[PDB]
Amino acid sequence: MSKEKILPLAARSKKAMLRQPKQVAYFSRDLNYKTHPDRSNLSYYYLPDGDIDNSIDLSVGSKHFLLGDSVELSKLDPILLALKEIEKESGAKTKDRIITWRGIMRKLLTLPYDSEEDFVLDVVSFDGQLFIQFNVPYLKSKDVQKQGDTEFHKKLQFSGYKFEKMATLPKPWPECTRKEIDSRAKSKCNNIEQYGAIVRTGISRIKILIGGAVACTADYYDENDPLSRYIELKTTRTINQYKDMIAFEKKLFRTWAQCFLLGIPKIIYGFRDDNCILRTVEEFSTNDIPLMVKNNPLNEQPKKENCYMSSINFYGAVVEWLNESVKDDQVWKLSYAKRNRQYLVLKEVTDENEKQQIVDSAIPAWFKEWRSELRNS
Repeated sequence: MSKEKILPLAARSKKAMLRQPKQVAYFSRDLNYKTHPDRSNLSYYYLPDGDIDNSIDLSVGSKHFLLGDSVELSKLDPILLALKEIEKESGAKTKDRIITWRGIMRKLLTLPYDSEEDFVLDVVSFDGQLFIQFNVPYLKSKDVQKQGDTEFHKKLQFSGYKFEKMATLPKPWPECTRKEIDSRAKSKCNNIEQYGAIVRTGISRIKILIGGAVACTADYYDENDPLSRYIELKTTRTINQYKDMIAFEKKLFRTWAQCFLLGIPKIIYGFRDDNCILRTVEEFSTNDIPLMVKNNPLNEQPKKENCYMSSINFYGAVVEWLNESVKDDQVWKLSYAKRNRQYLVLKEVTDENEKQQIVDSAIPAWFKEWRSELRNS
């Protein structure tokens, strides 16, 4: 056996705090997965009270819903590309340490308290930088098991995507026409067409380059501080009892972990019934979620220990564990599943063919040749 690293679930770092994230790049992913460095897919939020009062259906058009490949959407092509432009128009190597997507860090931070999903991730140490990706065998296993997930889960996913499509506009409201507003329900919904932002964040003595999709923006693009006007939209079932309260608080913690990484201040939630009809909508603030969750009049004292602060501490502990747990020119695999329930496992791969295929499926050829050119120059 190789030198196996055990990360306990109770490991915490009391001196861990999040540095202020700052956006460094943006990109738009089109139908053919061709990343472009512009704002073609950036959308703008607009939803008055009349839409909520009209009881807009959310399940309409689910027959022709389009799906995207997990491998293509999980590839680090846009982040590495934006790295290529920032390297070209910077002239010197960056100061970031771990380079990854938003979902990986979301799951890896949310794991201690919301762990109904197993994950195996590949870590590549190249030129002093860290590349984190979903494991390709794990990707195809996930696709195989997802292909037989009945029809309710895809119905809920399409309901969320339809809410996202209906609540936003492709252009700001003053420049939009009446045809582009009343035809939102007659459009095509898919997950391939997206807009994302790449943001540099920091924690402890570690710098991370996080790529993540952004649903839309408040009213316009702020060139001074783009992250101030960002906004995220999610769909949950209507709340009617204590069990609904508990479920919604767990979902709130998960999506707050998802949103806080990119520094998005405002979140919007459309509550729907079992008939996929938008019942209501409301706003939330990312900084204000922990205080309102803790100070809940119905359940004032469920726990003396706030999950959010310990989640931050665990995130710091795991990121420093990754910082001084992998050496240069090394490929590792970390995992978490049902059987552990106490710790995360990390192993080092020694197979030459497996390492080569992981590197090839993780890093594209153009990024490698551009890195070689930069090293030569």
